Amino acid sequence: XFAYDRRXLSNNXRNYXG
Amino acid sequence: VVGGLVALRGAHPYIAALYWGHSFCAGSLIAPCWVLTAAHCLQDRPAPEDLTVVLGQERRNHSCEPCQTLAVRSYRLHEAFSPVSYQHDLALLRLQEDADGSCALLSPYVQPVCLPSGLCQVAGWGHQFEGAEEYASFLQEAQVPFLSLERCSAPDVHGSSILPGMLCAGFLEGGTDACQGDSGGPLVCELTLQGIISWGSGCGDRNKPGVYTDVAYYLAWIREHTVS
Ligand SMILES: *[C@@H]1O[C@H](CO)[C@@H](O[C@@H]2O[C@H](CO)[C@@H](O)[C@H](O)[C@H]2NC(C)=O)[C@H](O)[C@H]1NC(C)=O
Repeated sequence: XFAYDRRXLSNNXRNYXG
Repeated sequence: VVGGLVALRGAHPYIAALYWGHSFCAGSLIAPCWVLTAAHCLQDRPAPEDLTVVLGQERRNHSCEPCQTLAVRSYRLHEAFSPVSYQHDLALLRLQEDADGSCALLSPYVQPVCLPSGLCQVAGWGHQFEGAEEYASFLQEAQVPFLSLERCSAPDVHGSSILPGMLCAGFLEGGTDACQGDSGGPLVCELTLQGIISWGSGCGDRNKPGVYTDVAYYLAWIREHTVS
């Protein structure tokens, strides 16, 4: 999938789903 | 959080709000002078002087009578945090004491949460669905089940991304989860702190439970860096 870090400035958590 | 209801004003005394510059995060009061949050919140290393912690809050960024505001004297990110894997995603905030040497002034609205002894409630002020425009105003809580590592790790779920130190919670069917704006938020089980809201992939989607820092995994680190 795509995964992000629950922060409203949110970053990609990187090697998830790709 | 997604799929939840407004939390009672006194239901989550331990939860803490953290504000600085243009940023926000949550955390849990685990001792009168100590808040436990997510490392990724303080990744960019803001200066302690700029941090404001608010205890006893119900409405995000709303002043209130039981509310208590505190400066942050210092903080420690876990030495092994990775901004790539998000492994080891936790941090300690040492609150600034007043002239009496007290930090938090405990009351029915301000109290530490127990660290785990070694079904759950998740709480926060973040997005009530993914892509939401604003933060909840009233604190939300929702009930979520723990998920065994062998089932969270499975390739239809989260796969290779689940590393030592993480833990998962939520319905494989989907629906109840934390979201953006809930980082550093508390996952409370049977009442003790067992997770820190860290990351996931889309709020509450089917087959995508939320991923938390597993607080019991880090008890020794927490004890060691929580003296003083
Ligand atoms: C609401 O959020 C603002 C942030 O815009 C908070 O502000 C801080 O207030 C202290 C003094 O109490 C200052 O020293 C900080 O530098 C301020 N930070 C920022 C980023 O402005 C305010 O405390 C919050 N009010 C609440 C939660 O009731």
